[PDB]
Amino acid sequence: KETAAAKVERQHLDS
Amino acid sequence: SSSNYCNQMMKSRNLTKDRCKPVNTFVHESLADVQAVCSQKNVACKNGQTNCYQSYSTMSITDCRETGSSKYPNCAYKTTQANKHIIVACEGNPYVPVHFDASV
Repeated sequence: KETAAAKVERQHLDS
Repeated sequence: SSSNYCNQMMKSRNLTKDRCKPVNTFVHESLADVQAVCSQKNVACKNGQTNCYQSYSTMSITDCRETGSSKYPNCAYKTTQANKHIIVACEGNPYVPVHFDASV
């Protein structure tokens, strides 16, 4: 499903 | 939920669609520049682990915090903009960020 790295991007990154 | 950046982004990113998350931080930098932090300043994590790294420079961040009256399904957030160093926990290969330990 969603990896920890992908979860971090979805929840905290807004480039 | 109001119309401020936090209320909207928390919703769009699937953070408050089925609950109200108390706090969350959004980093306004390129994905690659954040991943580069994993090879920057090594520091201890809050839990005592040593797989944390602090960014050499401050980064543009937006802090989102639930107001005192916020209650599901109507989550409400206070938006605070700032520039500060971020500390992320890294793992795997490639060695990338998997947790946001804090912002200084």
